[PDB]
Amino acid sequence: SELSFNYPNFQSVEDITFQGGASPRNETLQLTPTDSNGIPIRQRAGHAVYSQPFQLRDTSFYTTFTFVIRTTSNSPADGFAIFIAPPDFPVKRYGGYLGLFEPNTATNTSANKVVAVEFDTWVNTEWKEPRYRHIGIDVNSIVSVRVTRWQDKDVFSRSIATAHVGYDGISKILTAFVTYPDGGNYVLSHVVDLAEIFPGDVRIGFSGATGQYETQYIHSWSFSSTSTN
Amino acid sequence: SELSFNYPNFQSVEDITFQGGASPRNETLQLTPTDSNGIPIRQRAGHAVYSQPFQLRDTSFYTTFTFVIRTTSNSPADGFAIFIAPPDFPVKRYGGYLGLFEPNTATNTSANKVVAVEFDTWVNTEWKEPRYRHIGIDVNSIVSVRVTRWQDKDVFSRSIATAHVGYDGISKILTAFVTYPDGGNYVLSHVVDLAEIFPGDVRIGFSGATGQYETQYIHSWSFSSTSTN
Ligand SMILES: CC(=O)N[C@H]1[C@@H](O[C@H]2[C@@H](O)[C@@H](CO)O[C@H](O)[C@@H]2O[C@@H]2O[C@@H](C)[C@@H](O)[C@@H](O)[C@@H]2O)O[C@H](CO)[C@H](O)[C@@H]1O
Ligand SMILES: CC(=O)N[C@H]1[C@@H](O[C@H]2[C@@H](O)[C@@H](CO)O[C@H](O)[C@@H]2O[C@@H]2O[C@@H](C)[C@@H](O)[C@@H](O)[C@@H]2O)O[C@H](CO)[C@H](O)[C@@H]1O
Ligand SMILES: [Ca+2]
Ligand SMILES: [Ca+2]
Ligand SMILES: [Ca+2]
Ligand SMILES: [Ca+2]
Repeated sequence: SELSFNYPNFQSVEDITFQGGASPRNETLQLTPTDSNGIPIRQRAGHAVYSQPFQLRDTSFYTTFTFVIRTTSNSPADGFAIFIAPPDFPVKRYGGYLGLFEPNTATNTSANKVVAVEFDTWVNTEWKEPRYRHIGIDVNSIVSVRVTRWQDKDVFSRSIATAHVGYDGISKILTAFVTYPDGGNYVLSHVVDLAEIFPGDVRIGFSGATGQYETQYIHSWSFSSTSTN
Repeated sequence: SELSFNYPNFQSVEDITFQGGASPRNETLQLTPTDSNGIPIRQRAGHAVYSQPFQLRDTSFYTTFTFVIRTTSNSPADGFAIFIAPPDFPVKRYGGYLGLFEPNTATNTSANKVVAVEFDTWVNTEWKEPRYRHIGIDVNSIVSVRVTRWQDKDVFSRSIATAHVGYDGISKILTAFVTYPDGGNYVLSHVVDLAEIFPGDVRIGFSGATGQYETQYIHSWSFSSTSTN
């Protein structure tokens, strides 16, 4: 279906729903919480999602957002993702699960219905993932179907980074381009029929998790979807 | 292989190779020529190509540029493209061939080695294309393998528009995202193994053609390629 929205900042959150440990703070989406001294709280997850459902049948979409990861250590955890799931998808487990999965079914594709672009700051050995920090595309599993190295100079830049995420409903291809000012550029694509996975309604939004010594912020976000008929 | 470059504008055109009717003009790349009164000259083609070659085996790349199409009537022709080609690729035919094909082989995928993202202002009936202005991915043929409607409001906006083109060398997927400020967003993707088409050096650049009543300008441009090792 057709939907568009545009948040240059989050002084308004009229149509944003916050769950779990996410909240609106300093004109941003703050995905995980901090205590009264600004210290990230451990083992928390949260979601900030656009509140209106949409459909993926015969649809392409384009979305772009800017983000900051604030780390206070050389060993931050766990990252964040932009995701799509049914409208009643809840905040799931903290830590390496990124608010999107739970331990007993995290790598079981038949037990999940969630697609995401993850920004993964903590190398987990509890399931298969690369031995360095990475950006990936997740289809129904915490084990990414396409994954690439995220350079530490970018992870730790404290820059306002940009993501572009698009879905071509004709070719059935999800793509992310991530850019850093005077930094790295990242390109990932994967063939996935989202309308097959999601024959009804979905919502799009962000999930963040700790971990430790890391807060994830969304500074701006826009979206448009169009019929491919 | 690895290459990066950045033109925030075209005050400098070092390492741009101009061919045909393309020239530097007013800190932009002007792809087709105008007379000393600024009127678009009919039936002309022009290339503006980054001078240094790169290779596609085990490589991904990201590139972005801004552009303006100036029209002097409601019947502009023919558009422009960003393209990759082997060394010493010549300026080809003006008109609907976009500077990238010759009439006798324009639809023959066995007789061309050129990959492009085209912005097509003139509906041609001499070969198959949509009945409306369109953005397309071209693989070895003027008949686009993935093609989408380009809305006239955007064509005639006089806006500085942005294109993002990415190639994921692991999944073998070329993607374009095109955005207009306060206008349309466009998403196209295609599965193509570029290293199989281009086994040696390639160069990246722009080709523009008339036609009539149209000049195509590139205002800024950046590019990075990295190894998928
Ligand atoms: C599955 C999960 O969410 N793990 C978290 C978790 O992992 C840590 C943590 O469990 C501590 C408890 O003392 O023990 C380990 O450090 C564990 O990390 C795991 O094992 C280590 C030895 C390495 O192999 C590491 O790759 C692996 O993940 O907490 C951390 C933050 O401390 C993250 O939040 C993980 O995702
Ligand atoms: C193949 C090519 O490069 N076509 C150009 C060309 O096409 C014109 C042109 O050939 C004039 C010359 O008198 O004749 C026709 O207008 C032709 O347009 C073609 O035929 C018409 C009837 C339509 O069906 C149209 O879709 C088709 O292109 O010049 C035009 C600008 O006038 C463009 O530059 C084409 O790409
Ligand atoms: Ca991961
Ligand atoms: Ca992880
Ligand atoms: Ca065309
Ligand atoms: Ca045409």
